[PDB]
Amino acid sequence: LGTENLYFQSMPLQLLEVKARGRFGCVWKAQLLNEYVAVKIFPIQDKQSWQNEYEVYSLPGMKHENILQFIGAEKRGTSVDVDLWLITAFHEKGSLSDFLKANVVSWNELCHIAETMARGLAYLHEDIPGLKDGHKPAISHRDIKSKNVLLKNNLTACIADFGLALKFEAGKSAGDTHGQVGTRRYMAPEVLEGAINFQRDAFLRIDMYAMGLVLWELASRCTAADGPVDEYMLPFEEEIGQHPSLEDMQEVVVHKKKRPVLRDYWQKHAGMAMLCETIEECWDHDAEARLSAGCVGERITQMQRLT
Ligand SMILES: N#CCC1C=CC(=Nc2nc(Nc3cc(C4CC4)[nH]n3)c3ccccc3n2)C=C1
Repeated sequence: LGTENLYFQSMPLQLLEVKARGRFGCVWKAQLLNEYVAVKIFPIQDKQSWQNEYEVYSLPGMKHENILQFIGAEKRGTSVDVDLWLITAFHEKGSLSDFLKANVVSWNELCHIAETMARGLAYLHEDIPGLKDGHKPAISHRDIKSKNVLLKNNLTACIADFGLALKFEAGKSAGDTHGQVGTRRYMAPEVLEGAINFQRDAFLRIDMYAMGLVLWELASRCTAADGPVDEYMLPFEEEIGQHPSLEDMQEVVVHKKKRPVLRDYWQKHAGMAMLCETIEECWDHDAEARLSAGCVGERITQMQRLT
């Protein structure tokens, strides 16, 4: 019906349909040449996030099976009417959040999602000298959550949305976060308490806490439970609902030291029991006690091996 195209790097593109996301941005499913892609469009007010994600994707070694594939970024329009675009791969199965809303997962489905997710995050967090494009720094994501995990057609996970991500150079202290913070629900207690001047290992432990919560989401919709699988709920939603204040979260996580419920009947299955243990270690109130992404990946391999 439409013979008119937009153009990106001289290639024709058509917009198909939109989905909302953070900072009043949006993401379109689009067709670039003969493939579907995702075109993220940021208002000029969220230029910082656009620039940050572009910079992150421009770091050495940022191409990985478990990292949402970057296609390109540009400023579009006039001096006065500016749009910011960042294009990535499109995944028809969407985010793990939307997936879990509509589907339960078998034990083997759960392990594959967990393992590929942990791999992506372990790789993000890893400092790697010696790449052809340079030295990859450790990178903290800073907004880990099921909505920022996308699923490929075989349920392979990839980590998405680097608008808040922060690199660390062995040379210096942690750089400018520009006052931007993550999704309240998934914030570690020390973030909720307003502890400041975090350094590398602290940012990584913040991601691992949020990752614990995502692993809980998987567990909560897994058929390996020896019992019913309830309808999907977000972490802490049972306790503080779908739209909590910072004060709601502080009360529930810092003050009451509470976490999403790990049911005993989830632990008959030997794998699940081990999953539950891993979750508990990831979301420990003590950041220093939390498991690294690499260690979590190993744990997931073990659960599988035993089953
Ligand atoms: N960045 C980031 C997080 C995000 C933002 C919006 C989002 N919505 C969404 N995303 C997708 N898929 C998708 C989104 C992206 C890209 C991360 C914007 N790549 N693929 C679908 C696919 C099919 C039905 C519904 C979908 N909804 C899914 C994840």
